[PDB]
Formats: sequence, C-alpha cells, structure tokens
Amino acid sequence: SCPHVALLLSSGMGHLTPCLRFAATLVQHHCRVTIITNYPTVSVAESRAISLLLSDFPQITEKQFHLLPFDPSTANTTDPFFLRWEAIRRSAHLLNPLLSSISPPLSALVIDSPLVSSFVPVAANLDLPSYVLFTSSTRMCSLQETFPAFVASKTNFDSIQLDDVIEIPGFSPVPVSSVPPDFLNLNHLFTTMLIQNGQSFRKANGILINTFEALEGGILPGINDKRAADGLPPYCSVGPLLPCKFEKTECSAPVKWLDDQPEGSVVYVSFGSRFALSSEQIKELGDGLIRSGCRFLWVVKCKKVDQEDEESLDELLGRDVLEKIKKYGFVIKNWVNQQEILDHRAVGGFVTHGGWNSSMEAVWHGVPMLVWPQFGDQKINAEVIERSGLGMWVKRWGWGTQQLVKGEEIGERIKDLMGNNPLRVRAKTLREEARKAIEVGGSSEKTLKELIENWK
Amino acid sequence: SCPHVALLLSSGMGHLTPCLRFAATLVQHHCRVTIITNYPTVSVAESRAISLLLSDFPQITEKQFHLLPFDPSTANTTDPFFLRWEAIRRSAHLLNPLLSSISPPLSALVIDSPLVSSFVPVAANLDLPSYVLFTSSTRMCSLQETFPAFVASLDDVIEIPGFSPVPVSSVPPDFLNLNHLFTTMLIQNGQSFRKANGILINTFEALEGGILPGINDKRAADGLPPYCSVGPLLPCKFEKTECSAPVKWLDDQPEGSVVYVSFGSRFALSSEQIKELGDGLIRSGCRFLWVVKCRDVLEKIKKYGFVIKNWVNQQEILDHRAVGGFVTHGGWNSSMEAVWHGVPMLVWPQFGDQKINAEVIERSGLGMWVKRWGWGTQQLVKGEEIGERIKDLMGNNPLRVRAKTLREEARKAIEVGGSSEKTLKELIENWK
Ligand SMILES: O=c1ccn([C@@H]2O[C@H](COP(=O)(O)OP(=O)(O)O)[C@@H](O)[C@H]2O)c(=O)[nH]1
Ligand SMILES: O=c1ccn([C@@H]2O[C@H](COP(=O)(O)OP(=O)(O)O)[C@@H](O)[C@H]2O)c(=O)[nH]1
Repeated sequence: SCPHVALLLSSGMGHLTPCLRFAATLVQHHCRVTIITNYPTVSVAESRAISLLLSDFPQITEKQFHLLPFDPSTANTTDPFFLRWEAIRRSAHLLNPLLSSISPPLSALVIDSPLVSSFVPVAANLDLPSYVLFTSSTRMCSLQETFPAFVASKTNFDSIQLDDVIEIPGFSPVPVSSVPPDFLNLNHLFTTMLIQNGQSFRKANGILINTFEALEGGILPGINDKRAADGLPPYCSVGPLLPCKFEKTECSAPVKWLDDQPEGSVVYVSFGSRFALSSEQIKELGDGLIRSGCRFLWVVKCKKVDQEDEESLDELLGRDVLEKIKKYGFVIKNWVNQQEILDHRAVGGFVTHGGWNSSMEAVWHGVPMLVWPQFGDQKINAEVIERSGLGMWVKRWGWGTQQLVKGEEIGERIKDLMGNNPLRVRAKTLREEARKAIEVGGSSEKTLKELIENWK
Repeated sequence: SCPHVALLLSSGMGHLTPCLRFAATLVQHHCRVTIITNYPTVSVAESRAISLLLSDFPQITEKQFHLLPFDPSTANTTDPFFLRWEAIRRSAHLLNPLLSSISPPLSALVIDSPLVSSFVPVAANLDLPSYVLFTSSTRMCSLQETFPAFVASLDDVIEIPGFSPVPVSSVPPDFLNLNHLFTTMLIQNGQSFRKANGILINTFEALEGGILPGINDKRAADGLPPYCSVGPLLPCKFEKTECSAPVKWLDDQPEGSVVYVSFGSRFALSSEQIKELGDGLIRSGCRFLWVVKCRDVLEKIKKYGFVIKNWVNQQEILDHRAVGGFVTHGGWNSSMEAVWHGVPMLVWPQFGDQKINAEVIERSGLGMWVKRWGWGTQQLVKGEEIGERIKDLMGNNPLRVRAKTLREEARKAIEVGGSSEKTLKELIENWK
C-alpha cells in the first residue's frame, strides 16, 4: 500500500521549500504525493523550485488551485506574500471539488500553516485527516497557539502592553520584545490570520514541525504527553527536512569562489528570500564586512520580491563603494543556493536573519550562526538557536527593522562569531544528532514511520 | 496500491543502463522497485552507476545475489561480461528463497534478456508474472526468437516475422559459430521468450512504423507474449552533470558543428584504427568530441577537436546544441539516446547486433551506415574514407530534418496519451 498525500501550498520560499522537501521525503517513504500549486507565484524562485521538483520527481502530481479574483484594497497589509495567502484563503470553498477529483483517493491533506484556519474545515467535510506543516520553531508554534488566549485577556492591547511576558506551555516564557512586531498591531492582516490559524491548529490530526528532539533538549516528549492529556494534536517532529537533489548545482559561481578559500574562513551572510535591508543598513553592513577582517559571502536584496529587485547594486552604493567591497569578499545581488554554500568547508559561520529554514539548514550542516532578527518569528527563533548552543544573538541590536547597527559594531560581532569555539564544538555535536534523527531508529524517522503506518 | 517489481540485473554496462533507467521509470510510474545485484561488478562503471541510482532513489531497495563459485575453465568463451552471465545462470536455483523473502509481495519480475531461459522457471515457482527486458532493437528481438527454428534446418537470408528478412551478413558473427557460450544462451533464451509474460523493448511505436500493433495481434493468436513498447528510456537524474570538462568545451563551439564519436563502454578500437580514425577526424575539417578506449600527433588532434580517454556522459553530450552528429558503434542504447536528442548518426557496426541496429537506423531515416566498412572488428578503414563519410554526415540536411521530426515523435510517446505511456500504464494496470 502507498498512502496518497496532498500538499496545499502558499506563498513564499520559506513555506515552499519545507513543503517540497517534505513532499520529497514522503515520496521516498513509499507515499504518493500530490502538490496543490497556485499561479502566478509572487517570486521567480518559487516557480523554479516547483518545476525542478516536478522535473526530478515525475511521480509527484500537480493540481492547480485557481483562486478567485482578488481585490488587494480589502486587505490590511501591503506585503505581496501575505496578500497571496489571503487570496488563497478567500478561495477556500473551491478546494473541495478539486480534492474529490484527485485519484487515487487521498489519505491525508497536509495544510500549509498560514492556510490552516480557512482550509481545515474543507478537509473535515471530506473526512480527510489534516496535518499542519509548521515552518517555524516549536517555540513559535506554541506562542501562536497561546497568543489568541493572551490578547483576549487584555482590555486594551495598546497601553496594558508594556514588556511583560507571555507564558508558553513547556517552554521558557516569551517577552513581548521577542514577539513579532506585527502582533502588537492586532487589526493587521498578518496578526488576524495567525490568530485564526493558531486557534484552528487543534482541529488538525497533527502538526508537522521541522525539528528533531535532541535540538530542544528533552522537553518534547513531556509536552506531547500533556498535549495528549489535554486532547490536543501531537507535535510531530520530522526535521531536519532534507534538501532535495535539485537544490545542489555543483558548478555555481559562488560555490567555485568558495573552493579557492581556506576552510572555515568564510562568513556567509543572508537574510532570507522575502526581506531586504534598508539602504542605510546595507551601506553599513558592507562597511562592517570590510572591518571584520574575515572572508565573506554576502547575499544582498534591495526589495522583497526578486522580480522587482531590478535596481543595480551600483545605484544603491555607488560604483566605487561597491567596487571596494568586492575586493574583500564575494558579493552577489541574486538568488544563491544557501544549503549548498553552508555545506562548503570554507564556510565557518553564518550571519542570518533568523528564519527557521536557514537556521535548520545551518543546524544540518554544522555552521555556527550570528542571528540578527529583523521581524516576525526571528527573535523567538533566535532564542531557540542560542539555547541550542549553536548560535549567538545580540539582544543589544534589537529588531533590524526598527534599529540601525553601524559598521564598527557589525565587524566586531563577526569577529566574535568567527572565533567562538563553543559554537564550533556544538555545531559538530548538534549536526551528528540531526543526522541520527533521520537515520533509521532516529527520533524523526520514527515519527514519520508512525504517520505513514496510520494511513494505512 | 503500489505494485512491487523485482529487477534481475546481469553484468554488462550495456545491459545495466537500461535496467537502471527502467527501474527509475517504474518508480516514476508508482511502483516499488527492488533490484537484484551481484558483487563484485565486472567494471567500476557498473558499481558507480548502481550506487548513484541507490543514492538518488532511496525507496528502491537492493538485495544482493550471492552466486555459486563459477568454474571459468568452461567458460565456452573468454569474455568477462559474458562469463558472469553463466556464473549467474549456474546459481539460478538460489534465487527462489531470495525472491520469496522480498516484502511487500512482488507483482512482477523483470528479468534481463541474457538470463531469461535460466530464470523464467524461477518466476513460475513464485506464481510471478515474468517480463524480459530486451536491450536491443525490435528487429534483433525477432531474429532472436526465429533463430532457433532456423538452425533446425552465406549470402542467404533468415525469415523474420513482422520485419524485412535479415541477411546472414548482418547476423552477429558468433551466431554462425555454434558451441559458443554466447550462442548457446541466445538459443536457449530465444526458445524461452515464449514462456515469459511480456517482452520489454526500449522503443516507441512511431519508430518502427505502425507494424507493432499488427505484430501483437499475430503474436497473441499463436499464444505468444506481447511486445511492450516503453521507449525511449530517458536517462536517470544522476546521469547529468552541469559541468564536465567536455561540456565546458562544447560551450565554446558553434551550434551543431561538432561530431561526437563513441563506440560504447565494452569495445576498444585497434591501435591501427585509432591512428587511422585520428587522421580522418583531422581530414574532415570539422570539430569533434572523440572518446577513445584501448604523442606528436596528440597535440595536432587537440588543435581542431577534443580528445578524451575516459567515461563520458554520452546523453548530456548528445543533448548539447554544439553536437551536429554521432559516429556510433550502433549500440541500441547509444542509438536511442541519439533518437531522444535528435542527433543524426553515422553508424559504424563493429560486432554483435550493431549491423542489425544499423539496418533499423537506416530505415528510420535518422542515420547513414556504411556497408562498405562491414565490421570494425573485421575491417580497417583509412582516414581518407572516414573523413568523406563524416563530411557527408555533417552536410546531410535531410538527416537532420528527420532527426528533429523523430525527437518530437519520441517525446510525444512518453507524454500523456503517448504511445509508450499507454503500454506502460496498461502493464501496471494489470499487475495491478
Ligand atoms: O538567496 C537565497 C535566499 C534564500 N534561500 C533559501 O530560502 C529559504 C528561506 O527560508 P527562511 O526560513 O529563511 O524563510 P524566509 O526568511 O526567507 O521567509 C532557505 O531555506 C534558504 O535556503 C536560498 O537558497 N538562497
Ligand atoms: O563513454 C561512454 C560510453 C558509454 N556510455 C553509455 O553506456 C551506454 C552503452 O550502451 P550500448 O548500447 O552502446 O551498449 P554497448 O555496445 O556499449 O555494450 C550508452 O547508453 C551510453 O550512454 C557513456 O555514457 N559514456
């Protein structure tokens, strides 16, 4: 028997990459997988990853979810990826005929986390076992579950909110300062969507999380014990979700540059796929990379959407300034293969925004991190990485979207990262645990086998 | 539900590639695949390829076949690849407990053509549907089945059901020589093809004309197993490397101005022929990618072309727009790869089924094959005669037109509603 599993996708490489990786993991574990795509994708990288997956995995069927005519003026946010989520969610009642058509009959529908609220009833109407694909850390899933209860406890969310704490089941309490800045702003579409999704998480049969048990200490089995007692769906740790074979192009220009660099001497720098630094922070980060005295691979973005980042890096910095930076390290304003770079022996450290995929990729390849939170869940993710002993995260720097860090300060912490031996030692240790988790008899491999055997 | 299919592997890089490609094709068509391997492999290419398939297809399971001690004293031949076949066949009875142990329960056993006679009864014991993976052209397959009745009775010809008659001159050179281990197998196998459930041929309907349905109608009446057209067998994912030294060289060459020359993994040219093929490649005035199997002119050759004495990614070279033609030995795997990438080919048969394949290639309108050359093992060709033949190849526009036409016919065959896709789905919808 081979259980048929559907994947409901949403906007963003931060959501697509674990979706496609998990889809690949499923197919390699004797399951038939059907991914439900929507077009046109907000970014080009989204289109390529799907096509490459479908090319490398012909047995993965694609069914297109045609969304309703969307009026962006109705939505609160101006974020192209968030707007996409809502467009899908507003077309929720049309997924039902799409799913019934699918042959052979599905065993489970794996819903993307931003789409849980709107689409988990659709699975219930079809008596379909539904599972949440959570793309962030377990500590964030726990907050997003708890946050609806927290906001209901406040008369006014404006003034009564200083910097107290929000209690999390099984985790260290989260300060308001580590909470996604958009959460303070209820009546923001992102906030209202996550509040709804976190409320509906309990309606799913389980929650897929890109993590392994050794990463969080020994708190996960106890949490699930209490979750089962409280009638909540279990946390299903299936991470680290392995990168697909199409994510490895051995002949990339940045990879070839790395081959000429001393091992462990290069600082990889990136802030994800949907966020860009301010012009001032970009100019300062470039200054800090020169001051660091370390070889660096810097990935730059001036806009969120790659399609729209048409401006040459020259106009932002000046030809002279940019010409100077290229002398000290590799700089590219284009999509690069992150995990392929992270596995390169030349990379000794990673300056990241704190996105979970990047973080988990670094965990998987054993690269020490300097987490520089910019927005959203990156501060909560920062704290997870710090307690893991793999990364350092400068609380002094605050949020990147609201605080500016100058060149001298940036250069010193990169030095600290490059010479931080405890992070290096933990990196090798933590990587071997991640590998052991997906190997047969591993923690993650055990949970995935249990899921498939139930499907079936 | 996912049907579990077992692939019986034999030695031979020529036989391994279609097996590994059909194994992948099965997985991509929703089947669980278990390949039966034997170690140590004859060549590193086999070991490397098998490892790369297992590395890229974790869901495919490998169960090693441990064989009886071979007695290479007899050994009715000195060929390393053929000798292993008999070593596999001598221990055919030892497969039963292995195949039975395989879980989940198997739906079909795809057995490689050289071991059919010795392994088709093994499928009968397990109540398993048996399929033979034929690695050569359809014309060769009929010759293989019609040959045993023929020896039960030279410029003459052998009558072949469904095809043009084959001259004894195009028949494999070892076929005339009975008492050869190669022959004895082929005789036994050909008489045993009727015992199997289906013959899997790396081909599509359009390539052999509309004769395949008419044949299958006739085949069914006599109680014979059907011809299963599942071609072309597309190269696996591990069979493409974004940067190889040859690929980087092609990127500096004009579109379709390069002649690719390869004679397969098994065969090796004579020292005299290599020196003659070299001068002919210079005399052609063309760019060329030369694959050599076994100093003053070593520099001269590299001036207007590329020379390599190593395993290359053939299918990736043939996809490249810089390659305008293919000087091939005529191996059906190499031939079908040129069909897939629409590369017109100069067929130079050297041994075995290559004269037969050449006859199939000529009728396809995809290639030219020089009858004035005969067998490469039996004949030597001067540089002057070679160059003019390559020049005719590069300047043969009607070949290139039929080439581009056939690639579309081939590509449409594996697409949905295509020829090969239909027969494949029907097979798996019977297993089911
Ligand atoms: O230039 C880039 C930028 C992004 N990524 C990939 O995009 C994903 C982004 O994941 P993340 O958790 O950081 O989500 P995000 O912050 O981008 O929303 C990571 O897996 C990276 O490997 C990449 O390969 N190259
Ligand atoms: O230098 C080489 C020689 C062989 N091949 C591959 O090996 C297979 C050999 O198949 P063939 O029909 O020629 O069998 P052979 O005559 O070599 O035994 C072909 O598909 C080629 O793709 C290759 O990739 N590089």
